[PDB]
Amino acid sequence: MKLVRFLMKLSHETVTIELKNGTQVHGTITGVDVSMNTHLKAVKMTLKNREPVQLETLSIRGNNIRYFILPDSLPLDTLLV
Amino acid sequence: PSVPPRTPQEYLRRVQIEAAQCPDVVVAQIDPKRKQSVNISLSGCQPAPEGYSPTLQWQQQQVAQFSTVRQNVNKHRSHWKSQQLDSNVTMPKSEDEEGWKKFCLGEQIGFPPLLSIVSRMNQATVTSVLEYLSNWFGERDFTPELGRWLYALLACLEKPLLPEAHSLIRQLARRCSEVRLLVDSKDDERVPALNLLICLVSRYFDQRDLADEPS
Amino acid sequence: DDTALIKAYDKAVASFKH
Amino acid sequence: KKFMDKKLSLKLNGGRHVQGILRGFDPFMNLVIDECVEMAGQQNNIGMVVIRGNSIIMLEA
Amino acid sequence: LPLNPKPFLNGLTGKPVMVKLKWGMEYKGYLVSVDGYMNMQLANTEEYIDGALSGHLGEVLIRCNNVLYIRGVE
Amino acid sequence: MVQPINLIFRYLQNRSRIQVWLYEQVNMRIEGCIIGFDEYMNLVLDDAEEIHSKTKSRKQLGRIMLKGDNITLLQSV
Amino acid sequence: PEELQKREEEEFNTGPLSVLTQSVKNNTQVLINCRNNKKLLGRVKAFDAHCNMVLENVKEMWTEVKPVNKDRYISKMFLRGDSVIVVLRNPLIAG
Repeated sequence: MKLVRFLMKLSHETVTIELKNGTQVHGTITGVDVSMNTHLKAVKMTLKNREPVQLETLSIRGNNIRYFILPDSLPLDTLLV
Repeated sequence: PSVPPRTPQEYLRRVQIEAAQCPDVVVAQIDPKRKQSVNISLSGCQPAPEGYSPTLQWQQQQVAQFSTVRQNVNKHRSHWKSQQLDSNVTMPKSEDEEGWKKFCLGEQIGFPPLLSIVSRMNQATVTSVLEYLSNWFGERDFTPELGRWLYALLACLEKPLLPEAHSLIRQLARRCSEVRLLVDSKDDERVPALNLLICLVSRYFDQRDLADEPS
Repeated sequence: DDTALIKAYDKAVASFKH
Repeated sequence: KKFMDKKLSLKLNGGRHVQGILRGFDPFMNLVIDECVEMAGQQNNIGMVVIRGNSIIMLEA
Repeated sequence: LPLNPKPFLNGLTGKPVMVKLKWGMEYKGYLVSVDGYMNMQLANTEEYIDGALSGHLGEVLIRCNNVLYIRGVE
Repeated sequence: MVQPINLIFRYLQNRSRIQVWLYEQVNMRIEGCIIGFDEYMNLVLDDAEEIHSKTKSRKQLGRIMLKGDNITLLQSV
Repeated sequence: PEELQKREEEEFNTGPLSVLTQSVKNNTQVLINCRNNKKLLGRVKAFDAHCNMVLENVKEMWTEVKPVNKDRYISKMFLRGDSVIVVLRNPLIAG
């Protein structure tokens, strides 16, 4: 239950998320629940065959995510405790 | 006890008891082996010849500067969007490799990257064009006219980039590093520009495996 | 300032002194 | 969750729909169907079957 | 005489197995190891996509939930 | 009302042959004789076959364990 | 108790998740086959029993068309177990 515990520490961090459909969603995490559902604000979505999309906020189901790209400055060793 | 179970709850109750009987994880020691398929991976960038690697302080200042450029590009996109030029600027079809190369680079002499022209460029196009220019770059010398186009098209790519875009700009930065080896004075015209593009790709666009780390 | 990219290019190529 | 013995035509995941008569259900929403038929193309018989709680996209009488 | 899933699975260790995944690909190898959740570890691994030996992967972990079925092989 | 786990037990007790309709896959079905299961509904299956739709074909696996999470629909044969 | 969670770590140190704790302990790379249909070469920094992972220095690798090799780089990443297919202990990589 320990990795998701780490995920939930990641508020006010900005990230890019690859969705299962390949969409790249860049945004700043306002919150992550226990099943990886994620809420974001200040969002920029890059999609395969079309122009990008800004949005004030957006929430994504944990189960639509492939992975989170995390800021290079994120201190992993700290946050993994 | 020793008569078959007669409901599923009983059956399962019995499996569970039998589950604890078993060791929860098991490890068979084997004895030997073989060969395994290789996974081909692309090279990083070639380090600069000694003396040609720029300082971190230059690189960061360059990045910082590039960001502002991008702030301003997008900040005024719509003004430049509505202007024109002439029969002159026909922007090739988005998929005319050959005519984009002729458009931007010429043998006429080629149109430079005016905001008036690049602000009309949608994301898939900027991507495509960059590519066209990458290709042309593998098979021709780097001119300063090429530099501007690449820098411009880089100033118009919006984040978050799609993966193919990352792959593309990385290919370009590899190519810059390779050409950089051919050079023989610091005075060479290519040097500042090639270092610049490698920087923006490695530090502005997050590919820091490709960055010139001095020393 | 329709050539303002062109200028920033030139300006950064130029920022190089090593 | 009252529908009982009352014929249903089920939509299942991966684009398949199956019609037959309900005779039971699970807390986990899994269920048993009788005298049921797969609808491809033309169709045919399967009988009494178990079906999983997920899998069902749409359920309609 | 009922053979149940965990004990069956423990029986396959040390031996040739064929694991087939939800998505069509399969893997043959020696079932070195297994755990609570039915994750698996295979050695001398071979990958088969659409019948065709597609590669030799060595030692490989297989996440439980991707497995469709496993079976013994000679 | 017969709860679906009972119907599975019935299949276990009669040692019936059954067919499985897969979750991730629609071009193939698995047929075998059930000889054990567990609470997660993973099944040990004897004399098991891959039944590809259309192509009419059948491949022999022998005795396999089939993971529960793969089950869309259970039927008999 | 909650000291029966010391099973977990003993479980992880042998057993199929050893493939990951190798990499956490010795700073080794692994090669993961991913449902996006690409491969991820990187180093496991943390993981749980569903194969959710934190990774470092990831090369995402794939091909596309005659087919060209493509890649991209990802400093740090949180990868959902569900995206994982197989994981290669000690993969073989070469230019």
